[PDB]
Amino acid sequence: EFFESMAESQICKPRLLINGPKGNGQQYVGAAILNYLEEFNVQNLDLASLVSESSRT
Amino acid sequence: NVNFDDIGGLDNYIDQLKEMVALPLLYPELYQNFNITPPRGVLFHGPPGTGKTLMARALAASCSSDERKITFFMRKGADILSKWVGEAERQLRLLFEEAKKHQPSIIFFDEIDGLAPVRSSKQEQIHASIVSTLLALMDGMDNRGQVIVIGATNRPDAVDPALRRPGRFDREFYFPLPDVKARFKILQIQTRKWSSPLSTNFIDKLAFLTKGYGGADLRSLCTEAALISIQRSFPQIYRSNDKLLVDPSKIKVKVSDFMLALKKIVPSSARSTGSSPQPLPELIKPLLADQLNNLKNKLDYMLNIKDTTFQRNTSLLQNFIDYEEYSSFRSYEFFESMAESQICKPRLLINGPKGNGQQYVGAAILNYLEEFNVQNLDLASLVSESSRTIEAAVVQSFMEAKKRQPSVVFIPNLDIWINTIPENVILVLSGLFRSLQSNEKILLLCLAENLDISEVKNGILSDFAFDKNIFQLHKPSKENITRYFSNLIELLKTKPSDIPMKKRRVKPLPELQKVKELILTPEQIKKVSACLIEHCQNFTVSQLEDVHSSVAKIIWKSKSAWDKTGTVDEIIKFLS
Amino acid sequence: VDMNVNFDDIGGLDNYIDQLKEMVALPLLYPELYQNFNITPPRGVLFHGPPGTGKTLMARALAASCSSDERKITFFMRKGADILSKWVGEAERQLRLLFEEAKKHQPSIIFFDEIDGLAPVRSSKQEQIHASIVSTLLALMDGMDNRGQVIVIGATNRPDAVDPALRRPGRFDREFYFPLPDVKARFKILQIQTRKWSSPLSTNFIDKLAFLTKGYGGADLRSLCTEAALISIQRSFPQIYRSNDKLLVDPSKIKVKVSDFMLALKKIVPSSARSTGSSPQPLPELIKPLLADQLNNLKNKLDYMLNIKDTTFQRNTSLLQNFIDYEEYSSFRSYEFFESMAESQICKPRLLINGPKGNGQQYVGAAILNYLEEFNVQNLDLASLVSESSRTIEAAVVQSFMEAKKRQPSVVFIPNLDIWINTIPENVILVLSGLFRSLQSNEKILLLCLAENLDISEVKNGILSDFAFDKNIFQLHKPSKENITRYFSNLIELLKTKPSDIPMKKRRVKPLPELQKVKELILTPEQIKKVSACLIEHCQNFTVSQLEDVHSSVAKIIWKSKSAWDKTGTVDEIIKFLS
Amino acid sequence: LAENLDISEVKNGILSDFAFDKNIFQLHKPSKENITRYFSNLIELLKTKPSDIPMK
Ligand SMILES: Nc1ncnc2c1ncn2[C@@H]1O[C@H](COP(=O)(O)OP(=O)(O)O)[C@@H](O)[C@H]1O
Ligand SMILES: Nc1ncnc2c1ncn2[C@@H]1O[C@H](COP(=O)(O)OP(=O)(O)O)[C@@H](O)[C@H]1O
Repeated sequence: EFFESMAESQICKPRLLINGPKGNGQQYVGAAILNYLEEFNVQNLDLASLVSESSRT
Repeated sequence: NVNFDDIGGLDNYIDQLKEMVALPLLYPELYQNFNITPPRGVLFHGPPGTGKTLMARALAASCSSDERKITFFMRKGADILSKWVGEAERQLRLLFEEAKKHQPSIIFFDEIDGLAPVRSSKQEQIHASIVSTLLALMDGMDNRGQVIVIGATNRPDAVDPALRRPGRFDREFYFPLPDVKARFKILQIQTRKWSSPLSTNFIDKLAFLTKGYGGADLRSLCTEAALISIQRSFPQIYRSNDKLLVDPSKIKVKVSDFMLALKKIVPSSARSTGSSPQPLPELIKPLLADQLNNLKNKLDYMLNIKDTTFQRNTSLLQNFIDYEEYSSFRSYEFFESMAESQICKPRLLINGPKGNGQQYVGAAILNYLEEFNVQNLDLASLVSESSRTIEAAVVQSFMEAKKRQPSVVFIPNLDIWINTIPENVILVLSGLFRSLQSNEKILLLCLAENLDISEVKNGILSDFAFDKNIFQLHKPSKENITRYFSNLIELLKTKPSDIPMKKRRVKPLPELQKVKELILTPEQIKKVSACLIEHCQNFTVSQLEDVHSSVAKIIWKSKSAWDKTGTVDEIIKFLS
Repeated sequence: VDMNVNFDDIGGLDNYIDQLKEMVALPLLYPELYQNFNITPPRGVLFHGPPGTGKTLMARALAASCSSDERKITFFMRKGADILSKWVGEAERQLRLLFEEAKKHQPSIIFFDEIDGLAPVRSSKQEQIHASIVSTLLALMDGMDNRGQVIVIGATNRPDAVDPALRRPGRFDREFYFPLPDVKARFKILQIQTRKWSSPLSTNFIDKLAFLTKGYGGADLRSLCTEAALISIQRSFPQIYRSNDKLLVDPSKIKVKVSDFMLALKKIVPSSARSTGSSPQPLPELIKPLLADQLNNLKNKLDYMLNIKDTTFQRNTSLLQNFIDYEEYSSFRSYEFFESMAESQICKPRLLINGPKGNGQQYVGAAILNYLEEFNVQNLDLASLVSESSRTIEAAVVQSFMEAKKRQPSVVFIPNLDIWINTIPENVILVLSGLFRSLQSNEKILLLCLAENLDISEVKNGILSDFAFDKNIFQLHKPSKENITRYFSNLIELLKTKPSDIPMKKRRVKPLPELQKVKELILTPEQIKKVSACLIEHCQNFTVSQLEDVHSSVAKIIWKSKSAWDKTGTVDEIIKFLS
Repeated sequence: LAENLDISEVKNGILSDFAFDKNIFQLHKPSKENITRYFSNLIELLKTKPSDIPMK
């Protein structure tokens, strides 16, 4: 209960915002990062994936 | 099969269901004497994996299945309705006549939401005919026979309101997620037919750890723990392609297997949005225990949770079996009117700075109120379902709170809730709360991060009467921060010989038959604590957790080192 | 669902029993009277009302009561839309056979339960499967050939879902509204359900149950009686709930007591509480000293607006009994003139109750709705309008007002008018006002609105100006000194009670038998007077909500020391609280 | 049918294209003779006998 707690307390609030100039290879950086985290469970929140389904708002 | 002893908790419902299925055939003369008919129809509602189907099957195959056998028909709401235009009503009629010929019968409609939903959408008119035929077929006061209709659902407000009347489903039974005692009983039930039954302290700790688990999650946890024990005790039987390496049973399911089963099995309470009801985590407890207890005292004053000597609602059959009865008239209604006169208007508004552990305080408070009917008005709990609008969802949540009287209308993130939730529905909720009687036990719990008080007294929340019941969450004191940052130190002071690392075995796995001291002076510890407290001055829980995580990474990176001078130096450098 | 019921089982619907006799039993025995005028008896009645009012019981009693002589009345009963199958043939073919076999056994009664599913309204899409059923039903019920002595009875929750072509003479010429029983009908139903019991209840206890069961239907009353009997069985012989073998018990000394009915009262929730509107219930006994002084005034005002106590005309509870006990007595100048001058007494029934914030309006509204027992309450509050997500605000308002137009004695109820005129769209109020001004003056549709701190300027020259709230504004003023004195006098009566009086339940010395298987209270009156004075002074110019808060806070203190005999501690705590 | 409808709305407003030019009928309040007949009908109830009233 102590060691699992202290190993699990190593993630506080994982956030990251990659911001750069216009057209500075963001579309490749995102793909490369999502490939680096291939063992995760990626949930895209882009516009194309939300307005694709006409039933759900 | 399943008897009543395979069911954890729900003893109230165990006794109450025996007066409509078991006693009516066992004692025909005590019911014919009063010219009464059993209710004949129940609505089980609750979170998935709580034991509604298990209740039904035990109920059918437990009440005297010797000469007066009770047949059991299992149907699902989505099963009855088909792609045709008259198939499903005919199927319902066939099912009911079939149950009629086998007169003592129990028809179990699992997930009756699909068969008969609420009338707010779904044109093409077939569902209206379905609801009408279900309403007409399950008439409970014309002696259709001895058919008991049991309908299972997640939440009863998703079922057609015409079905929740006498004759149709009479009694509604809430199947909650088990508490500590019920989880203990369920774990004992699941670990009863083992060859090496677990101890009592083991099961107690497991019940403590399994927070936000259901019956199905507990069964899966037990099964996976057993599987891991077989995987570990005799691992040669997997990779070897040879014949049976027979092995007897020295298998003992110990802690290190249940703890992996815990992290591999995900509970069904991890899917619902909002704050899952669970106590404060052991890490943050020193930061928020003292302020939580005060809240409990407040919740113990405005709700009468401790001094509930007149409202001790358990199986009243038990009350009759171990108590005895007693002008004689006044002593009932006078004292009963003066007993509900203590609850006047239960309101509470927890308001603190941003990130001050409100998601923990709300969950802990809800875990305190386990006997209440929590109706979550959270953002994701209303916008998730597309079958209802926000207005209707809020009104139905309020009215289900109103029906099951001990209830808590819970609104996490009130600051967001008063901006992205239109003023119309907020005024509707205000009018609904203004039409309640004072002696109604509906607590309005709200947790807001940096809410303005002028909003409470002059804004749109002015008609909710949050005038005196505003509890202010404040940032933890220096003493609490000292105790919070007193487990990293105990991780800085543990030598690498006590960290559960992995070391390869020098000898290979056998096969069966073919039939120092750590260099860290107390001055360094004192300096580390002094800097760790000086950096965290007037901090919130989120910021303290950030500092805790960033220091724990540093401590754990140098976990095999025996001279912590470098780790202490790095810790002081980061907090500078 | 065939027999063993009769018309003495039915309670509170004596007016419809006479007409059902007039259409079923009377033509059989006297065919010369009907053939004297060359008239055919009305055939087919549509029962509609709140669920659990007695429609199916009424149909079964009709089937089994007129068949007591040697003139059998076969009862063909059809559940709602159970006749349509996956193909296109049997839906009409089976109705054909039903009506032919009804013709064969000429005196017969077809009962379509939940007919709103068998004959839906013609929607935009999915026409065929229900239109092909409605058309054939219309064809057989009023075909060219004489259907015969077949009485068609339909039952529904609401009649608007039945096709209007069915609601036509020759098919459903009579529509019977089954209302929620009043106090007399509830008394009769309770007497009927507790008639076969071995130890009958007293008359005054049944009267008190009838008063306490406001909002219940017939089904709710039956469920309450069943629950009381079950509690009595649990209280007398708990042991049968533990053993799996049939123990030997005696159907004696299992008499039902008041305590069992009281528990069943909390175990049973009525259909009034399931609804989203304000449940009409009397003033709770605690607040009665505070509000009943100014509630009676409202009653008096209502007595002068709806002519409740002056009922000489439109006293139609039962026409047949009226012809039996009363006696008749140019023609126009003796009936039309006096009927017109009697209905000329209701001009425009309106009433706006407006008091300070928290002055017990949710209580006065329920009390008023309880006083108007014979009125049809329609709730226009926000919750009822927004509860049906398929409907719109305007559509719900129009539906409520049109429902109120039929069943003429009715009340359009708008609790929380201050909220209502701020969260409703501006055009809905105009639609409702246009509906109200499109009414005749002599129509008894009372507009009762309760508002908290509503500005009179909004009624004088605002959006509520076209509702005519001129003289019908009643101000709920804050309670006076004597009402507060009575409230806290009841509180003090609770304070000065002995612990031997306060009901603590028991701890039985001996276990239940197995069954054979087959000090002095010290409280000076000076302290009581001091506490009363402090309570009176602290609640100066208080509303009902603040008084209830003070009452609850002091009751917590009093109930804390419910066993202590030295009540000086509770007294000084009470005094310290009010400071 | 309208109550207190300003004619500004009907010769130059939204309803001006419905051609309500000379077809506007004005309902005026009842004159003294009408009120006299109404209240004579009312008073005739005061003159009726208690035994003449259709009290069943
Ligand atoms: N209260 C309980 N006590 C013991 N076991 C339970 C309980 N509730 C659920 N279970 C376990 O979960 C399974 C029941 O699942 P099910 O009845 O389908 O859940 P639900 O009815 O909530 O969908 C059974 O195999 C049973 O072993
Ligand atoms: N007016 C009444 N008089 C006597 N009993 C009634 C009355 N109304 C309802 N009941 C009781 O309620 C029970 C169920 O009524 P039901 O036929 O289900 O009504 P509905 O069809 O309107 O739901 C009946 O068994 C009957 O005993």
